[PDB]
Amino acid sequence: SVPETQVSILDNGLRVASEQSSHATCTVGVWIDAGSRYETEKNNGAGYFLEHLAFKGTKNRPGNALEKEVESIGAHLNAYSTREHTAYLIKALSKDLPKVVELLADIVQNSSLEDSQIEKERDVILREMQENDASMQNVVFDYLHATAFQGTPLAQAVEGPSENVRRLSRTDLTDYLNRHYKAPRMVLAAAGGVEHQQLLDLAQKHLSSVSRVPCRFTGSEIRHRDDALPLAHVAIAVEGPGWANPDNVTLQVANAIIGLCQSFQTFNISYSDTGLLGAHFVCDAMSIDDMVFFLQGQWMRLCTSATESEVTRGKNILRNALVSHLDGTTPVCEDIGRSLLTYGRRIPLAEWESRIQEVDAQMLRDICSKYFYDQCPAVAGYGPIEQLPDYNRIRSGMFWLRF
Amino acid sequence: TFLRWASEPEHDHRKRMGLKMLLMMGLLLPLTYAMKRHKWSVLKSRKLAYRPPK
Repeated sequence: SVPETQVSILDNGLRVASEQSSHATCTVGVWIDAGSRYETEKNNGAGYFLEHLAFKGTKNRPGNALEKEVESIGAHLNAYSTREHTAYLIKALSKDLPKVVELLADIVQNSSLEDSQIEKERDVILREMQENDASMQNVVFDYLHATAFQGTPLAQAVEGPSENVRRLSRTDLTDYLNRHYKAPRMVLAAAGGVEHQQLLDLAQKHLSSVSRVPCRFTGSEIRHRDDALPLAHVAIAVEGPGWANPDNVTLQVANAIIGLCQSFQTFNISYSDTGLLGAHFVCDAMSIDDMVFFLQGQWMRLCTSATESEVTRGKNILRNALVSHLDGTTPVCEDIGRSLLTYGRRIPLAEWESRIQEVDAQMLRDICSKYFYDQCPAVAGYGPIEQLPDYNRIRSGMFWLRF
Repeated sequence: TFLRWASEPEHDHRKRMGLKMLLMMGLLLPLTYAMKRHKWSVLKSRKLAYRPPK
């Protein structure tokens, strides 16, 4: 009984997708297939710095008058950038649907990058990075990406190195903007109280101008030892399947089974036919090795001794999860934008439920043995990590002598 | 030759054991060296970098 997500396509290739609902406020966003993976180490912070500059005024709406408009209807303006996708989204009322779309049009095209602003946003970005190091789990996940995807464009961070940040100019930005903002790589997603025909007419009216035009995991280890920190963050991952491979669903159930360290989180990060599947835990130094041992045992148990009850529990946790999420308008629009960018279509919740209920214990331990057993992991540690075991002990913990 | 044999009736048998020992050590020494160099490559490639926060 969930309403279907209807997708149309303009000549430009900008797929305009919408999923109407009763709620009177909507989350209209633009999703662009452009991240740090498309950068070539000479413009490693171009997407981040453009994400900073995108709200500082356009040609038609110069400066803060633009954001005065998004204050005037009381709407909320957000943007984010990952290694593969960039999103500019607005939460607003339903009756303010046209102007919001027009605002989004300016943000993607006709944007103005002021040289004055460029210096101010450089100091913002530089400073934030200079303090970003504070967030450990971000440092650990960046270290994990770097050591797992050495030599590839997937190792480099979204923010880029301070070097590039300082060394960036309007023209470079202009390039990234004019290169990675093509209309066939763009989705206009709407969720909530929107009509699809009105949104399609608004996309035809504005946004109809957008121009139309080997990933490798390396089993490795990075250890940033700094003994003055009170807690240690350790992430261990193996290679993921990618977006389009359905056993992701089964792997999600495996994560739902795992769900000793103060904080233990499992992740399945997916990129275009690659990814990182693993666990991040933050712990006191004198516990670290025991955690690792614990964690590896659970993975091998999922490779060898999965039972039906924990599989049923993981399926229930996954169902609830995906359905708990996909609740508010934003979460949904976000799903529409990512689904049109990655799968090329919006997968409905009934298909997700079918793919969940076809998962049993035998195929779960088969897929877990395919992806976890006897695999070389990527390890990233930060903090008092002397008792964190080196690569032979972790690699030996990636299998059992008793199977 | 006979007195020699007398003083060591096992001369022949031993030398056969020594030939088998040389063949087995010629098989086993590079393989154990390869296992050691596998399990020690990890460290022998470790790159250390000092990054004072400065």
